[PDB]
Amino acid sequence: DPFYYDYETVRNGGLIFAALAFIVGLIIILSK
Amino acid sequence: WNSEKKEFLGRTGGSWFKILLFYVIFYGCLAGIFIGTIQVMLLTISEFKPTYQDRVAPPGLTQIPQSQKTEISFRPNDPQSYESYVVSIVRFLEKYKDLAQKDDMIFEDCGNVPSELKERGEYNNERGERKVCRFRLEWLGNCSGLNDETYGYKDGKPCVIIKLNRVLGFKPKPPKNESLETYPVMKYNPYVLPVHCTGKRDEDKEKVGTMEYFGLGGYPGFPLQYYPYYGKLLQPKYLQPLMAVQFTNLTMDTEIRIECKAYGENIGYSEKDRFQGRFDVKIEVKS
Amino acid sequence: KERDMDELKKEVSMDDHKLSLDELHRKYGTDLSRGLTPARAAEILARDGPNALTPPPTTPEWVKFCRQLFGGFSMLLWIGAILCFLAYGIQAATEEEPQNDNLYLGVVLSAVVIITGCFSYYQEAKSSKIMESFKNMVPQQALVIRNGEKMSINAEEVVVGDLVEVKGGDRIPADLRIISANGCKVDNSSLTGESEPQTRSPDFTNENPLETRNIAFFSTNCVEGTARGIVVYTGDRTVMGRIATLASGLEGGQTPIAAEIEHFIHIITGVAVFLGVSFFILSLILEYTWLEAVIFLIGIIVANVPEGLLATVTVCLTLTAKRMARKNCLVKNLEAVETLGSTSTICSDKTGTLTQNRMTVAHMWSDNQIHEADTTENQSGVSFDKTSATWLALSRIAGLCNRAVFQANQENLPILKRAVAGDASESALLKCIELCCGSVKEMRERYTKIVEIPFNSTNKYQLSIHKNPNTAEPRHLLVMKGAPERILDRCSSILIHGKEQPLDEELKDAFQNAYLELGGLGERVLGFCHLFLPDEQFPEGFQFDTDDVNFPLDNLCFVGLISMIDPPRAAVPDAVGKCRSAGIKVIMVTGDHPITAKAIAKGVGIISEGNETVEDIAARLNIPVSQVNPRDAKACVVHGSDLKDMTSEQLDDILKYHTEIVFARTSPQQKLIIVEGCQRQGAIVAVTGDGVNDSPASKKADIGVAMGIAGSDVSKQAADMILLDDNFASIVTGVEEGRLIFDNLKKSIAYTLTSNIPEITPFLIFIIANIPLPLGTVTILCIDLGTDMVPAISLAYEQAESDIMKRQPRNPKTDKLVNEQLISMAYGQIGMIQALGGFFTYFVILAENGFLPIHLLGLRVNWDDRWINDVEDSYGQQWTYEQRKIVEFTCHTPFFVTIVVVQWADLVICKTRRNSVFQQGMKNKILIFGLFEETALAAFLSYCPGMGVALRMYPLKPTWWFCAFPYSLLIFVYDEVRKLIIRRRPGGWVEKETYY
Ligand code: BEF
Ligand SMILES: [Mg+2]
Repeated sequence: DPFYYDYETVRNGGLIFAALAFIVGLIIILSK
Repeated sequence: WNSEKKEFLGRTGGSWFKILLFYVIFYGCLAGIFIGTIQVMLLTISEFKPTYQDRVAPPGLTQIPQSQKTEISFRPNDPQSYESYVVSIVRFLEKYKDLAQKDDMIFEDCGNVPSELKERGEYNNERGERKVCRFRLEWLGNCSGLNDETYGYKDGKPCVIIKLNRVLGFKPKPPKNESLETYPVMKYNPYVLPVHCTGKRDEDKEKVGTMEYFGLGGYPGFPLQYYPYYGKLLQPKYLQPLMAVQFTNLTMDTEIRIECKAYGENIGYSEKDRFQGRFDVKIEVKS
Repeated sequence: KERDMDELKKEVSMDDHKLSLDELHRKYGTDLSRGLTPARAAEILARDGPNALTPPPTTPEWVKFCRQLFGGFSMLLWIGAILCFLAYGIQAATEEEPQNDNLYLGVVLSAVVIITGCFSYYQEAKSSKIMESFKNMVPQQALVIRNGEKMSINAEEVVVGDLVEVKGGDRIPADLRIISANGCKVDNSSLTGESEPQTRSPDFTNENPLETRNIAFFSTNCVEGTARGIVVYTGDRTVMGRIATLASGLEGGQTPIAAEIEHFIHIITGVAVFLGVSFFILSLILEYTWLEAVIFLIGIIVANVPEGLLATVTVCLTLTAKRMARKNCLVKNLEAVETLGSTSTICSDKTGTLTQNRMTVAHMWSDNQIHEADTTENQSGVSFDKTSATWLALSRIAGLCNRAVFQANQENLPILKRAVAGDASESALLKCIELCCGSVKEMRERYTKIVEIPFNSTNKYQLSIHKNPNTAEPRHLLVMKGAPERILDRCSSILIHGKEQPLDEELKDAFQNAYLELGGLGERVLGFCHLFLPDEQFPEGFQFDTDDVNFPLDNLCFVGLISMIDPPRAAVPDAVGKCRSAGIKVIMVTGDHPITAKAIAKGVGIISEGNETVEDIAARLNIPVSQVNPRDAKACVVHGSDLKDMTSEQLDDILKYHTEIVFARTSPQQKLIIVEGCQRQGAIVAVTGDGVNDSPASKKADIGVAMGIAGSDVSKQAADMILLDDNFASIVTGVEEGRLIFDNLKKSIAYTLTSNIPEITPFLIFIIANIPLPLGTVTILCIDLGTDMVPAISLAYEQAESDIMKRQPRNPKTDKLVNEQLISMAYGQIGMIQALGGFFTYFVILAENGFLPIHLLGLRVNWDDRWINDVEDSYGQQWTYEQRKIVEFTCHTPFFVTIVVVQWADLVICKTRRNSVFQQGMKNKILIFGLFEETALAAFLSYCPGMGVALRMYPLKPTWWFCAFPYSLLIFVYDEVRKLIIRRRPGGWVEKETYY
């Protein structure tokens, strides 16, 4: 059915993104 | 006091025409873009298909007198006490008269008994404007079932039509003959979609109501020969089924509550949305 | 009638110091050797007040916190929460969900008002609470004489007109009329800025009773000697008591930034009420009864608010206030932090401020040649050639001949900045010897002092004699110093490279011309001489005596002069070199004398070499000083004597027609009006000082600097800035920063103001095209105050796009912070495209789901209705309520992903005001971090579970993300082709309509 959307997938994926870019920012502000 | 300046309007009127002509050239470009963008995004909307519909998954059971808060409160005496609710039913069914439905080029006379689904090809435009199944005021006995016996509309005893939301394409599946507790309903589970109402939900209930259901050829639900829906553009002046429930033995000067659920695999219920899969009305026939 | 009181305090004080002592004793009724009776003393001590300043009138309450909570901006937010708690009391007529929505919005708006107003009231509070904080005192108990009997009583039981004796070490208990004295020198450095110690005498000497000698002053310690003096003024009637009180009852004035803040909050509320009205009008025009026609007026006046431009402002500053905390420039209040980069004229005191107030070896005379010592605090300069015999002679002379000796714990401290008990000169000398020529510990104990002769009354000399340790000549050694004219009278032999000579009149006038050439230079000069003794006439064991001359007072052997002066702080001069290169005017204000000031001003660069004064041009042409025209003198020395006889326009003419200005012998009161004459030009003024003489002048300067250690306790208590290390080069770093925070701020505002165009136009066209709600308020709350938080913080660590110190200081009336072209950009242009991409985000969603753009006109009506569960789209689908409302909130949330998207393009084109962004680059790390967090946050908020439930934001289908792309793109393109045509066409149109 076109009446069912893999909501749980892009979520678990938008939070990976929210995990990746933030620690790259934890990487950038700590230049040693 | 800077509004007026020696031969110059407000803020440097002298270069007035510059600033403005820039704000006329810029915004009209800002507009000639955005509209390019929107006109693009309208070229991608499929002409006959909505791209996303998942958010209408469990359709819902509505009423004709879309009251203020699902409460029909009126005096069987006062003509105006009920004019609201009734004019609503009058207008609601204004589009439904057999003579409004005359020309046969876009209309088609279907079985007078609940039939199988009327697949008319595919949802595309290859075919021409598809025909709409008709609907005659009869199938609703008493409550708006012809001129005879219903001048008032509920004036005496209350009654109300329940309706299924239109959902494009929905092939409603009724529960199988192995009915997972579907209360009193007759063995016409093959070609219909039933409903049944209750005073309260799942505990002790102020049970006060004798119900009588009017349907096509006399069943309690939704015929299968009208679905699925194919859309306005494909199907204009299409008429979806209506179904009526009437409350006869009702306490007048008391208010009770009524829940009307609809059953099947293709239907769901939501705790946060009481109008998804079921239906609710309070009533009070005060006099 | 206390304004008449505050006007008798800006006036230079007056007195009655010049009487016969019999007349003193007749007007006050007291004995000059017996004082008065403790009956008459317990009579006057309760007649006016204990000899005590009133405590600071300011001991303020805390309910003035309300003002921050209010203003003009926080009101709109108070009518915001009020009228969402109202809408919700209205939402009680049924069973409603705002158990997690509109109740929570009034408290959210209640909290910005309250958390915002806790932050600013703590910012301006530091000015009230911590800018009047300078305390650490030892109460000194006075030596009073009463009914004959010397009795020491506490400082406060003292009264007016009784006898007091002081000695060396005692603080002056109040303001006295010296009736008797003996060798008494006192230190009035703190009250008048007088450098070296001034002697004191009963005799009436000057008239300006300040520089007179028959009067002492409160808070001045008596340096040496002992004296007797009658009490004239007690408590707050003192001179210094008039000065703290004039320091405390003046206005700080407003810092160059908060004025914009208020005039900013004005424009936001006036376009908010402008909109709230003409649309309040149109919503009662259409249909909405008085009930949701007012709820919208909340929906908008409240949505127009940059809810978190206030935290982006507050950190935009903290980070400037931090970078300045890195450059040894501390601010009590965060908004004096920009004051310096905008200053045009700096006022500075000489003593304790520019200088260390410590007499030092400047120049020396040996082998008819002049050698400049090293005159810095940290020994970064030029040491003379120290190999010839003249110096080794001249050196042991000064080093043996002194009463000066080091103190116990002076070993690790710099040899200069360490404490010395002894005269100023005997300090300066002792110092430059222990410095240039090794240690004087084993050098003053090597020689045995037989008899010495301290400073005399007649002539000028100090001498001593010692044995010969040398193995060549066992002859006795004799040494002495004295003034250059009275020693030249008693001297003849000369010394060169180890061999003697006599006085020829040729070199006697090259000496009379290197004494008036080193002494017109402001330095103080002393002649050093020695003589062997005829060891045949005086044997190796004869202990001479002091009744008679025991050795030749003539035919002596002169060695060399040695010059000294109160020298400047090491970092001073370069620091001044900087302030001028930046075009700052620099003016010198000192209570010191016009010759030591003139020397000190010529040597620090306030007065460039070769500028001539009204007096230097008049003595060079041997003409009366009245002849010269005052236009040809670029500089000018203005005695404070003409400075009491002057008006506003004359001064106005001095400051206008003279570049290098120096004021001398100007009372503390006179330093204030100086700051007030430099402020009748409209320029900015930064006042930097040492003692209490700069209290009123640091008080009414736009920003006052104190000295951290050499600073007294009342001109520190007014200064709006502190130089703890007393490093004066710290001011050089401060002009650079107040001029950088200025420019990086202009970027921080323009970031959040552009947002306020794709925040409002939703709530706008909504009532217009009567479409469903495109942008919720929960959403405007996370743009102003949620995600942009950290982007608009990172934008103020931005750097200098060019050479900051190259351009001149800004012009307050012209160069504005928020000007009408910054506006023309953020609201006029950039935010418009921001609206156009978010709106385009809006139409793509509702159209792809079923509602064509052309069909949503006149829809919001049936749309915002909770009981129309059958609403037909352009595909004929019947939508319940929570279903179609679900599609709004997921048209609220993507409009918010689209904004962060454009707030990328806008965070990168605001990062540079003039330069292309491939020229300034992305070297900023925090800003990188700011894009990654402002995006990870936003992606966390949509897809986080139960986000639709608490906040009513749902997760995004992916195809949505990329609807702000060419919009964030085109935006980057526009402002970049703008920041290149203004790089190629400076001359008008392109640069003039836009540049903010
Ligand atoms: F302290 Be300054 F020399 F007036
Ligand atoms: Mg001073």
